[PDB]
Formats: sequence, C-alpha cells, structure tokens
Amino acid sequence: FTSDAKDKPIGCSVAISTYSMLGHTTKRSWEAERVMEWLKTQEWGLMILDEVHTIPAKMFRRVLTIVQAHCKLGLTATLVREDDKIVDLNFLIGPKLYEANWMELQNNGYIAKVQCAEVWCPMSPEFYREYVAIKTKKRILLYTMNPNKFRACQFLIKFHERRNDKIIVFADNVFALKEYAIRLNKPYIYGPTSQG
DNA sequence: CTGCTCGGCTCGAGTGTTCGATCGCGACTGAGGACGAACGCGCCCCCACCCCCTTTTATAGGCGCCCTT
Repeated sequence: FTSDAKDKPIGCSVAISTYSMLGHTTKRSWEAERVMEWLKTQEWGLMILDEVHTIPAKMFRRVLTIVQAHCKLGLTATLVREDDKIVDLNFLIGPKLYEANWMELQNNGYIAKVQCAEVWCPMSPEFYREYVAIKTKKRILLYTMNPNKFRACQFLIKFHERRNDKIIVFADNVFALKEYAIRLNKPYIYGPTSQG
C-alpha cells in the first residue's frame, strides 16, 4: 500500500504500508481513499509496527486509532528518545516484552563485532576564528566542513577502499553531504533521491 | 518584590510524505500508395492413331505437256 507503487491492496490480506500514508491528514486521493476505507472497515489479527520509537509522534500515533487490530506488535532496535514520550509506548502498544543483549549477541557471533571509534580532528585556525566570532548558527555548516576533517574522511575512505571495506558515509546536513559527494564523485543519496 | 527555574510554546532545516501541474512517450487510425499473391487465358509440347508410300497386269476416260505441223 505505497503511493509510488501498489499491488491491489484490497485484493489480498497480508499488507505492508507506511505511517505517513495511513496517518495522512490532508486530502486523500480517490484510490488511496478507497484503500483506507477498506483498511478501516476490516479487522486485523496482527498489526506489526517497525521502529516503534517514532510512534508517539502525533500523526504516527493517530494511525493506531485509525486502524483496528487485536494485537499490535512492535519491533525496533533503538527504543530511546529525549522527550518523555517513550513511556507512552507502554499503553500505546503494550509492555516491553524483551530487549536483546547486544554484547551477548556479539559474543555469540549473531552480530558483527564493531570497533567503535571517535576521530578527533583539530579545527583549522581560520575556520575556528570565524566559528567563534559568529554567534549565529552557520557553525553547523562550518565545523562540519573543515580541512582537518575533510582531509580525514577522504583519507579514511581511501584507506578502507584499498582495504576492500564497504563504506556507508553519514551526514545530517544535505548541503554538506552534496558538497562532499561532488568533491569525491561518489553517489550520495538524500532528500528527493528518486526511488529508482 | 525579586530572583531563579520548568517544561509549555515557537523556530528553520532535515527528513518522511503526498496531490497537482508540466513535459514526454506510446498506441491507434485514416487515406493513399505500393507490392505481392492468386487465378484466368492462351500457347507449345507431347502423345497417340491413321494414312500413304511401291509394284504388279488389265482397262477407259481425262488431263497435261511436249512435240510436230
């Protein structure tokens, strides 16, 4: 039940959809409206919700009441957030039945052991000068882009590329991500990035 | 009354989204033109049977050509 592509949602029972579509608050297309009415009318034996940590959000939580289900199972890997809305999950879905032990899984080999590291990059003198001088929040784009760390990520990626290690670079700022990706001629994914 | 503080508001940018536009193809059809296939008519070829060929003696009339007058 996805806007990008659909497979006759009313035709079959087992369905996979998204919080955004089910809890969509604005005008609904005709076909999506028919599908939504069918979903509301029918009763679901199981309601699986992945990444439950986002459920207590307004629109996402509205889906719980929008759809009817006997048991709504919740699955996730990071059940933590700052706002004290995680406690709301206990009643929104139910009590937390289990939490896997990451260290025990690492010992058992079910999960690859990770050598977690934090590379400290000294900020370049000029960049620090403007960063400290300006009280605005251009610092997000500034300290994210400094010669010491730009050289660092490039060098780290080169070292792992010659080591045949698969790299997944991450960056919150789409602007910085695009700049780094164009400078390193790499395939950045972000924002609109067509599904195809 | 003043000072400090708490978790209620708001923020732009980053995402997840979506309904609406533009651009695009494809698909289809009309008339006209063009080409191919099929059938009709005529032709040559092939296959049969039948006639005619010579040689003989008699005949009489007709016909033709050559020779003589």
